[PDB]
Order: sequence, then structure tokens, then C-alpha cells
Amino acid sequence: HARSTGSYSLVTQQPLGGKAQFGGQRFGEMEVWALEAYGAAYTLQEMLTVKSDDVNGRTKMYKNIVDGNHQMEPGMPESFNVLLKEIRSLGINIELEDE
Amino acid sequence: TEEFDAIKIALASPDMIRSWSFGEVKKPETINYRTFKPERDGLFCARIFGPVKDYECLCGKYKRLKHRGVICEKCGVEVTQTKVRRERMGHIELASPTAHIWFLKSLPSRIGLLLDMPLRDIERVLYFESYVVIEGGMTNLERQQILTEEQYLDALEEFGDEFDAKMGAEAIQALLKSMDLEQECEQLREELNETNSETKRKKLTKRIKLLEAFVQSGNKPEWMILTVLPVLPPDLRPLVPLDGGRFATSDLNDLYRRVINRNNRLKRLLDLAAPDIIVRNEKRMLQEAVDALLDNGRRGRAITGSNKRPLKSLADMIKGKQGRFRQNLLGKRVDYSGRSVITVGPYLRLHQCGLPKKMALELFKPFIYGKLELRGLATTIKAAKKMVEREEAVVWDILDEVIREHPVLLNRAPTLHRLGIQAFEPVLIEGKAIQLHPLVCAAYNADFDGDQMAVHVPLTLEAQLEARALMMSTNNILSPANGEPIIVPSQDVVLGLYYMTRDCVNAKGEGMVLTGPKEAERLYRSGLASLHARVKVRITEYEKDANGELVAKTSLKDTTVGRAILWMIVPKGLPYSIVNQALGKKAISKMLNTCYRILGLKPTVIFADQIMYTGFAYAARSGASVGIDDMVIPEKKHEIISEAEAEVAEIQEQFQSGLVTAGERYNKVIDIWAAANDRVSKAMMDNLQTETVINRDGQEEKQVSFNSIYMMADSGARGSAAQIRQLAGMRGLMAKPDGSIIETPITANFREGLNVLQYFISTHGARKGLADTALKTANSGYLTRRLVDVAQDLVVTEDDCGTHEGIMMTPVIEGGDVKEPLRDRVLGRVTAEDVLKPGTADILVPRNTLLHEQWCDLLEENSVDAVKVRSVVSCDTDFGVCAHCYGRDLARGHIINKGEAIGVIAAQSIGEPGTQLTMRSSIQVKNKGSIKLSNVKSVVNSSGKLVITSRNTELKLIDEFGRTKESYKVPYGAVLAKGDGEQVAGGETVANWDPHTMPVITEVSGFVRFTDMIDGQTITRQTDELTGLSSLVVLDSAERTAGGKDLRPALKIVDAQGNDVLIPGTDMPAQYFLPGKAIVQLEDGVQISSGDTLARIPQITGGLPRVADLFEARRPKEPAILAEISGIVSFGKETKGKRRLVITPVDGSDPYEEMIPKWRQLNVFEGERVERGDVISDGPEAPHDILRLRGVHAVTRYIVNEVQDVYRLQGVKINDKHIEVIVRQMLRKATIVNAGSSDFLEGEQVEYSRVKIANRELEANGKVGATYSRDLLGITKASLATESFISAASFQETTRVLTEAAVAGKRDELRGLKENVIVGRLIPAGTGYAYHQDRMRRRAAG
Amino acid sequence: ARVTVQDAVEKIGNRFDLVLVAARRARQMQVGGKDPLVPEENDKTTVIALREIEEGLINNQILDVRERQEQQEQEAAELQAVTAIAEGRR
DNA sequence: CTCTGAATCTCTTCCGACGCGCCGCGAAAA
RNA sequence: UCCGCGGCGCG
Ligand SMILES: [Mg+2]
Ligand SMILES: [Zn+2]
Ligand SMILES: [Zn+2]
Repeated sequence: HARSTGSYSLVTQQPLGGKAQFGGQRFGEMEVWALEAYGAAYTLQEMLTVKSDDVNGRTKMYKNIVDGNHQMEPGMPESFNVLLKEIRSLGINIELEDE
Repeated sequence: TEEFDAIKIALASPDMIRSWSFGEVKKPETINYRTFKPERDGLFCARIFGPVKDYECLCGKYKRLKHRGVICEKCGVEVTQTKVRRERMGHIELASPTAHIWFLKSLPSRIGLLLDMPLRDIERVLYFESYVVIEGGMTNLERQQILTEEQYLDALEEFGDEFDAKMGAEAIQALLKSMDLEQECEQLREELNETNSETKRKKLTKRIKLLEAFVQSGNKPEWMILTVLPVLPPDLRPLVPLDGGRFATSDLNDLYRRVINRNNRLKRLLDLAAPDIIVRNEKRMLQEAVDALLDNGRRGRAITGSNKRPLKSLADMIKGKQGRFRQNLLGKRVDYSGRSVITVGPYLRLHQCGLPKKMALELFKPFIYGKLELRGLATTIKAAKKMVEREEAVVWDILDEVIREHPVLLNRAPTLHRLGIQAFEPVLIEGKAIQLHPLVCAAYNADFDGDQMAVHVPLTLEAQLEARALMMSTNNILSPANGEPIIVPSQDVVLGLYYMTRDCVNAKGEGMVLTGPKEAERLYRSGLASLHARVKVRITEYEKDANGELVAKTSLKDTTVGRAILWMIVPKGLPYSIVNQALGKKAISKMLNTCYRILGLKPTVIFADQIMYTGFAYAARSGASVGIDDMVIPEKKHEIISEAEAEVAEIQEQFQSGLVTAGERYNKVIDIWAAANDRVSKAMMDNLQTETVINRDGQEEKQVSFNSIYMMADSGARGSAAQIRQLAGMRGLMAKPDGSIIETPITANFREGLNVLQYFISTHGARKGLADTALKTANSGYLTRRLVDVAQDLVVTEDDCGTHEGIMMTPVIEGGDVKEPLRDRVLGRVTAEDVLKPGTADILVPRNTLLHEQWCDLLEENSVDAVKVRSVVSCDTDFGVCAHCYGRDLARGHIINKGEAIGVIAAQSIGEPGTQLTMRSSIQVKNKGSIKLSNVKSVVNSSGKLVITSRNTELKLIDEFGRTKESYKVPYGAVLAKGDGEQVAGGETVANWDPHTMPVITEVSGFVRFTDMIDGQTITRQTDELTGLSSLVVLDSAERTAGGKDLRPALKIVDAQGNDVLIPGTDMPAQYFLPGKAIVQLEDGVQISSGDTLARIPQITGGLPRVADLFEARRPKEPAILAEISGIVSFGKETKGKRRLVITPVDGSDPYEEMIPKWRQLNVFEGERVERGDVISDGPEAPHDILRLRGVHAVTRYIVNEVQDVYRLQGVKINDKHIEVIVRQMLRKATIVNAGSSDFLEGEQVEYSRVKIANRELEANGKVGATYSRDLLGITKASLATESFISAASFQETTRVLTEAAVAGKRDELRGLKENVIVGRLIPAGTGYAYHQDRMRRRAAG
Repeated sequence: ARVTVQDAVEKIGNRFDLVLVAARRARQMQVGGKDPLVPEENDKTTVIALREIEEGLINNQILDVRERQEQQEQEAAELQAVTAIAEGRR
């Protein structure tokens, strides 16, 4: 089976996992290492923020593909912000310096 | 937008918590059962976080975008997007403060060491089991002094209310608000100055550094204990609507509800002045609830739900394999992906793969939308999807057009190494399976038993170009682990090639002479001659000149028809000789590598594909098949078995006679069975491999057997001689599950019928192997993960640092066997210096010249024996390694490019083969060569023989050409019949000593006189059974008298007149010293000659675990003691089991002192003068001492030798560069012995690069650098002790790392690969590197 | 059609420089509508950009010259347009 | 003989491949 | 209706 575009997990805004859920494949850290072995920078960035997390990014990419421009517009992954808030819930202040 | 430059982490005061908060939760309610609506002031309080419907107030007062930002009046709900429910955080204000669990349970307890109080007391007061004194004046009770309740009564009645003593949380908070940072700091500094005990110094200094970090960070210790608790935004803790009106909830809801219940109960109890007992009990319960919420299971019995399962706390949400990090950061699931079962493809071109129609359509649906709208076949996305979903013909046409040149990525789980994912051009094929080229499948370590492969698509043209440039299969012929080709024919391809390259004595059309390969193909296709005919053919060839042109030639050579037909497709340029032989798999690989080196990529890939096609075609044509008769059983098998049975019967009879032992009988039975097995195996091989054919002259002659089984076995494609032995011979002895070998081997082969007992025996080994590999896969995966985590930073940054330090490389030789020739080791490296022609001052090869193939041939011709090469272990550079210091890439066959990430490549290459790694006196010269000795000190006896007076001599055999081919260790006191420089032949024993007997030598002739030799107190008189001679045995300290312990036995050498003979070269008398249990057969006054000995002193590693430990550098069980400094030896008083040993430097005025376990066998004598780092006690050696004494290079060489030996034993090939890279990564920590003029602190473990730069700039200023030593740390330790705390937290033990970073308040600078990955911006490696270079410009511009 | 970039690799000297330069050129191709310097043969933007980069007389410095000329000429055109507007006002 | 410091023991703390199909379950409150 | 757990099988 294959997945082009479907639902997402509510907590992390990432595509679900499983054929029965019409989900998408897993991209394990092994794959991340394999890409890093090559000079695979642009592909890694494209996969890890545009095809997975950035809702604004993925919507913009979808529209650009519709109009025929294959230009990435990378953005901050949402799961990272989820981790930020989760840590903040532990009383440990975490901020992003020089925004 | 965000473009944040760094990340700051620190403890948060309650003020900023209130700042983040958008209200307070006050009720333990979530939603109404009657109406699924958020409650008024519960965990989903809308007027705290936000609305549930976008721009729609709860009371419905506003429902349009025009009310953006409008706050409701009726129910106080601001009008905005619902997404905000993920950003605002709640807060709860507690009646009484409670501690934060991590700062107590996470060893070492920061709170306790800050307070200088043991953790036990902190726990007791915290959970309200005792009282502690905040303040005591004239009261005879100290601060931080703990009192129990009756002690509290006594204190209050004896002192009124002068003192103040309270329960845990509040008093801890008070005293934290009641401490002076700088005063305690200076007091501890003075204590450190005055301290004598080292352990107390360490405690003081760890407290000092903790308080210093706290001061510098500016955080207040009062913040350390929580009072106002943040509340996670509700959306991260959803309430899934379950069927039937029920719901699924996170454990977080339960934890928060329990905390709310306890808090409101506590406040309602407090406001009416309840008795202290219940209020304390409820405060304790509240503290327990807070701990459970933070980290359930961190203390005692974890709170659980109805399922009797632990509740997932925040720590659980972050920690663990399934935690937030590994699950959602580095393992994101992605769209535009698919998966399918794979299937073979025998006609696909190498750079392309077959793709199922439906899957391709589903994946590229957006592209189809875009182009269809572009072609205007529909007006909108709706019409587009309606048209595509019914699969009109135009849909398929567009799909064909879109994918014409569009690489896709194919990956298989697990992804062991960088070849686990590769790019391919897709070709649309009807079906439902992915078709693959066979060579890539073999390289994938993938089999078609039903393995599934996933597929991804790069959207951006940049990513597509990146995939085409690198990830394309054609551009990955050489394994990054080692330059050997990875795309290699296997199975039927090799079978067909070997079949076509053989030859028969008598074949159809044999003896004819053909024109060219065209005629060969024509003749065979007509069937007029076999492939095996030995024929003369005029073949032409070309050769690359010195100018790079192909000079032509031709001649008539005698070959086989198959060889000519194969040469037909050989690319023009290669020598013909490479195909004029039987071609095995290794032969094919070597030929292919030769083609790749000689010519460009395109000829090589064309050759590979054509080889694939031709080999498949002729393997199919040949039709090799397996028959029953192929497993020929030698007749002699029965005779061998009968002989073995007779001999074992005789052995059993003699054992019943008691003349032999059970163990001895077991051993000899094993040996005779092994011999019988060897005989039957050799009989099988001899019967199989050779076959008699009638020649052209009608005469029998031997030749290689065309037996199909033997044909497969020799070819190397899925066949090994052990399997053949099990097939057509006694499969031999088996192993019991304990590892013991059964006495009776499994006699029958598989062709023969197996007795049930034998099968039940063999199943033991079978299941043992299965379980072993089941565990091995997991262990290897874990080790690989650790290595990847450790070696993430190292990336090539500069072409050449300009260093001159190098490392020495020689071929590895043990037992007279060259395990690895120098050529393979040094190929692709970079010369440390100009290399001279051996024996002459002529520079053979210049410095900084890549050692390509021509240089390899040149050096091996010139009989070079040892070289010096630049290494990554000594590239003087920061945050990277000089390209010249790293050498040629193993993949692209040239010097590496600036931007490549070596560390990941090294880790993958070292970790991948782990799945194959297992986890469970007289020396005869082997060759005719010249005897050489190293560091050799020796004496000549009165017999003219050569005994050795050096303890660490090596004996080697150097060839007449200047090269060595043998290597052995020469024990001290051994006897040699050949001196240095003497030519000897093979098989000659020239080593003479007893391993069991330890001799003590005498320098010159004279008489031996005993001093401190007294019977009973030091020595004993005995009549030995061996000689019947009166013998003196030196008694050990425990055995000898206590008063006689001070009497150190000694032997002096006197002349014929009794005057002491002084040792030549010294004025000191010849004073030797017999240790305990030493035996001297001679007596006081017996004459001796030069080189006479009078003392006769009496005398595993699994594959993967040994490698893991060596990388982890766990301390060996018996550390071989080494010499701290050079000089003479001296002995002192004896401890219980230990002795005081002092090394006095020859010129150094400071004789180092050491304590030696006496029951450990020492090697040195008192009179010996040794060098620093010498092996004082023989045994296993810890790397740490090796580093601290000898230096980095010895450590590197030792580690490389060990790892290479292990892999060689298993039989895998790994280039040294990866091991060097790992080691270089392991040595980033340095301890500051003295700061000099630097600003650092003594004894501080800092980055070696940091102190390097600091000393560099200080000397640039003419200042004094800082004295420093380097430390070798285990991979785990050296990893989690890094600076980019985020990476360490991602790795393991997130609690410890996070706590330390928080109490320190660090600041990461996004220099790590994993760091940028988690952040999600361009990595500073590969293509992105140049971009970050521009970044380095922009940050410099700004 | 292309099977390997080795020719372009030796033409430019590095994988990553090749990637960046070709990506920028193809970006100019796809949205800028600039006609390729190499015959198309119905290939995509990626393939034609690769063909241009391999010995099609394109490098980083060449495209830098191109963009410098483009910005200079468009600034000149804008100056002429502003001058024309001023003259119309006059 | 008595104390202090280092070693040894006891207790505590981490962490044990990676994909992917299935199945059947979870919660009630008054 | 998005979650988790338990078992089974594939590599
Ligand atoms: Mg398989
Ligand atoms: Zn309202
Ligand atoms: Zn260097």
C-alpha cells in the first residue's frame, strides 16, 4: 500500500502508523544516519519538516506542487515545540535564544 | 522567522511560571458526561486555554473572523483559533511547597551535597519522619542537626522557643534562603587548601564546582523546590471519544486529578486549623502525588491504574526507547511513502527499479494533480481528483509523463550501513510487487524469502538532484567500509561464469583455431563445439600507455571457447590475462575492481550489467542440477569407522584397567575421532574433485570434476567445504549445550539415514545457534547505536592542517605469518613525510602524496618494510580533521571532499559486520632467512651458547631483501643457538627455555656465596626426588619466620680468592636476590661460570563482547603494572599481601613509590634498571595506563591491533581509518595539571581542543599555557559528558543530563548533527556545509 | 538522459558544489522560464540542468556573471522607467 | 591501644536490534 | 475517531 496524504495524530500532528489506518511508513534513526553518511542534507531537511510535521510548511508545499514549483519552505517542527512545552511543564525553563 | 541562534536552559523561578500561566486550575473535572463540553475551571477550562471551535465563543456571542481577538463577556472566552489550546499552560498554586523529585533521587543528590547533608536524612525530613533545626542560638542544638519528635519535646522543654526546628519541605526551603554562596565557597576553598585526605578533597571540589556553577548561572537555590506547578496544555493530553459514549484518557489526567484532589483536601484541612498529625499526613500524601506526577516509579511502589500498570509520567514520556525523543524526533513517520514485497528483476537496467502501477499512482497523485491542472484537463482540484480516482487513460498517460526522470528512494529495515537506502529511477510495471536488480539485492543483504522494502520520494528539485548525484546506485560501487566492490555477482551469475570458464580434456570441436570472438559465438550457437574445448583464438587487446591512450595489439592465444565469448563483452582496455583462468567469485570481484581503477564509471557499470546478462544466459543454458548420486560416499568410510571403533574399544578396555584417567581417555578419544574425521573428509574431497576422462588419444587422464555439487562448492556461491563434509562424510563431533564435546561423534552424513538419537543430539547445536543469533542481532544493534551517538561530531573541515606528526605502519606478522601485508593497510593513506628509498638517501616518495596504486607497486617493489603516514589521531585542528590527515575516500576513490561526515560512515562500517561476529619453549624457524634481535641484551655461557639477559627482546627473521617475515617474543633467560645476523633455514629450532621454570642468571664466573641464607628463617634443606641432591629452597614470607622476613636472601659473586666480583660496568657487587619459594640447588661457595642459572622458579575472548569492552575500556581483571618512571628498582617494607616498591630515576631526584600485591607474580628484580612504562607485572593491560605512560599513539596502535585481530579471526575486512576515527573521538577530554597563565582551573576535565586554542593564543601573546594530560574515556561516558546537552539527552539517561544542564545553565551552539536534526535545519555536513559556511559569513557580517 | 554525473563531477570538482550550482540553475530554469543552453530532448528541468552543468559552459562563477548582468540590466530598466515617469510629469 | 584513611562490601541505577502485519481488549456511577 | 496494552507471525 501507499499513502499520499491522510490524517495525522492529534498530539504530534504526524501521519498515523499502519496500513489499516492508511498511515505512512516509519523513517527510523537508522535511515537518518544512512542519509547523513552521504551529503544528504536537503533530502533529510525536506523529509523531516515538510513531509512530516510543519502544518504551514506541508500545506504550502502541497499548494506549490499543485502550481508546479518544487520549492521547500522549511519551518520549525511542531513536535519540537511539544517537547519544549513538555519540559516547561517540569519546571525547567527552556527558551530559544536570539530569535 | 524564528532563526534562533541558540538554546538556553535553566531553573525557573515561580514568577516566570506565573508569567507563562493563563490562570489556575481549581477543579478535578474534565468534561460533562451529559454534554461533552469542557468544564468551568477544570483541566480543560476553556476560559484558561481557549475555545474548542475556531473563532467561536463557548456562549456563541461571536462566531465570525470579524471578532478576532474579542474576549467574551458572558463566559469569558476570547475569540481566536482553536490551535492556541497547545500553547497556553496552566498553573496550580499549592498550599505548601514540595521538592522536585529529580534534584533528590538523581544520584548524586544536588540538594544533599549543596546542604552537605546525607540523602537519608533529607528523605526522612521531607516525608515528615523527623525535625531539623533551621535556627539555634544559645540552644545546644546545631544548624542542619536532625531531631526526632521526642527530641523535639526535650529541646522545646529545655530551651523554651529559642530554637526553630521544622519538617522537611518548608525548612529546606528556608535554609536554602538562608545560605551565603561566596562565604561557603571561600570556606570550602580554604578547606581544599588545607586538606590531606584525597577523598575529602574530591568531595570538597565537587561541592565547590556545583556551587560555583550555581553562582555563575544566577539561579536561586530556593527555586530548587517547587511551589507553583505548571500544567501541561490540554491538547497534548487528549480525551479520545470511545465508542458508547465512553472515553480514552492519558495517565496524565489521572495524575493531575490526584494532585488536585490532594491539594484541595490540604487547603480545606488547613483553613480550619486541624490537628498537626493529619495535616502532616496529608502534606506527605501531596508530596507523594507530586513525585508520582513527575516521575512515577522513581521511589518505592509506583502508583498504578486499574490495569496494575505504571502510569506514564513526564519522565516516562521523555525517557525510554518508546519515549518522545526516539519515537517522534528521530523516527518520524512521513507521507509520500509506500512499501511492498520485493521480487527479482533480470532485465532491469542497474540504475532503475520496477514500480507497481497502483502504488506509483497513489504516491504521485499530487504531481498528477499539478500537471493535469497545468494541462487544463480539469478546472479545479475537485475535478482533478474525480478524474484520477476513475483511472481514465489520460491519467495513465500523465503518470507516464511525470515520472520519466524522477529518482525514488528504496530502503530496507534494518538500515545497517549507508547502502541500506539507495536511489533508483522507477519504471512502471503492472503487478503489485517491486522489481529489483539482482546485484543491488545482493548488496542489500536482502533475500527474496518475502522481505518488504519501503519507498520514498524527494519532492524539491534540490532533493531530487541530491539523490541523483549521490544516492544513485551506479555511484556506489565501492563499500564505504573498505574500497572493495560491493556490487558483486552472486549465486547463479557466479555459477554460470565458472561453468563457462572451465575446460574439458575432450570436447566437441576441440583443437580448432578461430578468428575472433564473433566466430566463437557463431560456432557455439550452432552447437558445433562445446564451451569447454581447448582452442587457439586470435584475440586483440588494448593497453593504457603513459599518455592515457589505448595502444593496440593482437596475437593467437590458447584458451577456451567460453573464455573468448566472455571476453567479447569485456570493455576495451583491460589485459586479456584476467579472463584466462577459472573465474571464482573473488576473481570476479578483483577483475571488476581492476576495471574500475583503470577506466571510468561508465565502462565499469556497462561491464557489470553485461556480465549479469551473459552469466544468467549461460547459467540457464548449462542447466546445472543436483542429483542423488552427486553426494558420493567414499568406500573407505566404513573402514575408517571400523578402525575408530576398534581403537575406542581398546581405549575403554585400557581405562577399565585404570592405566589411563577418565579425562585422559576423554581427550584421546576426542583426538582419535578428530583424526578419523579428517581422514574421511580428505577422502571425500579427493574422490569428488578429481575425475578421469578419456582423452582425444583414447586414454584416461585426471581433470576437475564437473560434478554439480563440487562445481557449486568451488565456485564459492552458496557453498563451503564444511557443508560438503556434512553431506558426503561424517558430520563429526557435536557440542553439548554446556559447550562440552560428546565423546561419540555423529558418524552418519545427511545422505545416510540418521538415528533418532543423533538428530536429537544435533538439535542442541542448531537451537543454540538460533538463540545466539537472536541475541546477537540486538546486542550488535545496541553497540552500533552507541558508536553512532559517540562519533556524530567529526566532520571534514579543512584540506590540510599542515602537521608533521605521523604514525608508523608495518605489516602485521605473528608466528612467521604475514597476517596483513603493508600494501593493503597503507593504500589510500597520506604520507607523513617524504619517504626515502630503503637503504639509500634518495626520497622514494614525496610527502603528502596520496598512496594510490602506482605508489603501492613502487613501494612494494623497493622492499619497503615500514612507513609513516598522517593520521586523524594527530590532525592539529579544531572541530574537525584535516582532509590530508584522513586520506583517500574509501567510496569515491580519491581524496575526501570538505563537508563529508566521517564519523557516521566509520560507525556504520564498524557496526555492520557485528551480526557475523561470534559471541561464544622451542621455536622452529618457518623460513630460510636472517636472524635478527631487538632490544637484545644477552650473555654467553661457558658452553659458548647465547642466553638472554633482556626481558622484552623480539626475535625476527628478515629476508635478504630487507623485509621481515617472522616475529616472536624472547623470554628472559631463554637460550638461543643462533646470533643476530646469522642465516638459518626453515624448521630450525633456535629457542630454548622452560616455560614452567623461571631461571635467574649469573653474569660472570666465580663462586656463589649466600647472604641472609639461614635454614628455617630464610631457606630449607631438602633431598629432591629429581636429583637426590641437597637443595636449598628459599622460604616465602608467610612460610618463613617473621623475624626472618627482614633477612632478604641474597647471592654475591666472589672470585677464586673470595673477593666480591663487581658487575661489569658498575662498581656495585654482583648481588642477586632469590624471592620466596625460590630454589637454589647449589650451595654457599659452589663455583659458577658466565650465564649460569641457579634458580628454578615455578611459572577465551568472545568476538562481540571483547570488542564492546575494548571500546568501553572496562578495567581488565588483572592490570599489568607498568613503570611510572625509568630508573633503578628498590624494595621496602611488606604490607599484608602487599610490598613497597620504589623506582629511583637515574637522574630524577624523585623516586616514585608503589604498592604491589605480593601474591601477584612480579617480574623485575631489585637490581634491574628499567624504563618508564615497562611491564612490571605480567598480565592483562588497561588502556588508561598505556595512555598515561606511553602516550596516545601506543593506545591507537593497540586498539587497532585488537579490533583488527578480532575481525580477522571472524573473517571480515575493515579499514583502519574508522577505528582511528573512533579513538580520536574518545580522546576529547583533558585534565589540567597546572593552569600556568591560563584562566582554567587545576584538575578540570575540559575539551582538548579548548585548551589547545587557549594555549595557542596565550603563546601568541607570549603567555604561559596550561599543563594538561589527556584522558581515555568509555564511549558512553565520553558521549554523555559532551557539551551539546541536547544530544546527550537524546542518547540516554535523560534525567541526569537534563538535571546537570539545568543546574548549570548551559548554552548549546547547534554544532552537532543530531542537534540540527532535532531542531530541523540544515546540518553542518554534506551539501548543507557550504550553506553554513555562508552562515559563518552572515553571523560575521551581522 | 543521464546515468552518472562523473563527467560533471570532474568538471566542477566536487559533489556538493555540483549539487548547489545545479540546483540554483534549475531553480532559475523552472520559475524563471529561462531557456536552456542545451537541447531539451523532452527531459525535465533536473536533467537539462545537469546537461548544462556538464561542459555546457556553466559554473558558479558563470551564473554569478549572469545574475550580475540581470540585476544591472533590470536596475537600468527601472532607472529608465523612473526617468520616463519624470519626463511625463515634466 | 586508638584513631584516620583507603579498600571492600552493600545498596542503588541503567539498559538489553527495527521495521511491519494481524488479534482483543480497556471506563460507571449512585 | 484518533490511544495504550496483551498475544501471534513475518523478515
Ligand atoms: Mg528474508
Ligand atoms: Zn462567551
Ligand atoms: Zn590534518
